[PDB]
Amino acid sequence: LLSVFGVLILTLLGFLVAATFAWNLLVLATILPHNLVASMAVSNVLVAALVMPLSLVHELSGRRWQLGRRLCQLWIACDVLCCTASIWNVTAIALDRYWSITRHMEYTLRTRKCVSNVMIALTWALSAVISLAPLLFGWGETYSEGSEECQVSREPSYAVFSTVGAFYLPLCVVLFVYWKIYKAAKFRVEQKEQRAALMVGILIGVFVLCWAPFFLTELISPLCSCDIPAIWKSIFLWLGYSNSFFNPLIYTAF
Amino acid sequence: SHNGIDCSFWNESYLTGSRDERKKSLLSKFGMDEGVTFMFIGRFDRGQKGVDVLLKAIEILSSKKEFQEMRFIIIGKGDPELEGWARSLEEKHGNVKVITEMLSREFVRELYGSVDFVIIPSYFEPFGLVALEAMCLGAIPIASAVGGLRDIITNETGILVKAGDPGELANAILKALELSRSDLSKFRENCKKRAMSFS
Ligand SMILES: NC(N)=NC(=O)N1CCc2c(F)ccc(-c3c(F)cc(F)cc3F)c2C1
Repeated sequence: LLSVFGVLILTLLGFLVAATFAWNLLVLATILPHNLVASMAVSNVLVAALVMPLSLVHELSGRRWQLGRRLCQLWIACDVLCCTASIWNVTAIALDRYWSITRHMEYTLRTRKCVSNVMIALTWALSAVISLAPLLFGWGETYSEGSEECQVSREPSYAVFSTVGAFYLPLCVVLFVYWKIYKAAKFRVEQKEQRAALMVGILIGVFVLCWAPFFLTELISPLCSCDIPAIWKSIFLWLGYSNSFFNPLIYTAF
Repeated sequence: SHNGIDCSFWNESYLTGSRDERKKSLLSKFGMDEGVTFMFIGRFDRGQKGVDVLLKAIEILSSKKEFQEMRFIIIGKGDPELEGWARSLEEKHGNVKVITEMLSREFVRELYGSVDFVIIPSYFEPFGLVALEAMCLGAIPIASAVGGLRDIITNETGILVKAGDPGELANAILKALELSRSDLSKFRENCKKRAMSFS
């Protein structure tokens, strides 16, 4: 029948949310550039713990948002904040590896520590200002009203602001550094640095591959795609969310 | 390249037998027998690689009882006076061997893999390639605290001394001779991990 498969897959996704949480927590535990690792794992723990469960019940299964509408804003803010933070943590790690390969000379432990701490602080600052953006800049509301459903504000200005801030800018950074990183990963100017390059390159590839369907179909909707089935919208969303699970699997594989 | 070390060449697995057996076999071919072995490998020159400091340290050490227990292998060529001074010390003592020909990488690997102590008395070293090659095969480093040598060597990885000072080097060789206990094995493996950390 119909909903039997649906229950089975919902149970699987709940298991996936829990495995995401646990694996990132394990990587966090073994730590305490390990501060960038810690920052990324923190953002992915927050995704799996705050973002994913609520999306799993509401957007993916179908139960309607009878929860307090004053917390709909908090769930949206957590989603935006944590996914932006995870994307930019991957790109900060990418910048660190590109500066290890190309800028080998001036990147001493002092300089590297300084730059990685600045990047972590900046990552979380930009995630905040992107998430809680229409509040200080105060040009609208963060949820889409007129809906008995909890959906992000699809107002054009915030949409451009958040997607360029969360996906397209970090995508441009990673597409700038990916050439040298891939070359290093293939030994094209010793085994440890090659292993490092390969891990980072795989992380970038899975990030791009995991988040590109959602953001790409989020840009083509406002251009005549007035009917993209929300089933595939949710599939693309959760494919983005699975990046939070693939990053641990990739890190613990090296 | 980026001056990394090839972990697939500088590895002990290429070598046959036990480390003590290799050290005994190597000493035998120089008319010497079991002692605590020190090694220098580099160009002979004033002011850069520090063979002068090492020669002076050896002259200092020559007067003490512990000198009977040491063995020294100097490997290189260069400034003729340094070569003659080295030959002079080789002739005065049977625990000192000097090699002035260029040696193959495989042979030098076999050396690093039995010699148990490499002295790197450099005035300035950019990369410390010799220190990594030695460490990857268990040789414990005794280097001057300059350049990338201090980056590579930590509290529990070797001995550091002030560059250019012969007495400090001779004292370091004395401390390392004092250091000769089974603990050497621990001290070796630290090196081998740290060297892999610079692959
Ligand atoms: N569970 C559901 N539906 N999550 C979402 O839609 N996100 C969560 C992740 C995210 C982001 F990290 C950065 C920006 C956006 C975003 C967008 F893609 C379109 C907009 F119009 C406004 C936005 F802020 C999102 C969207």
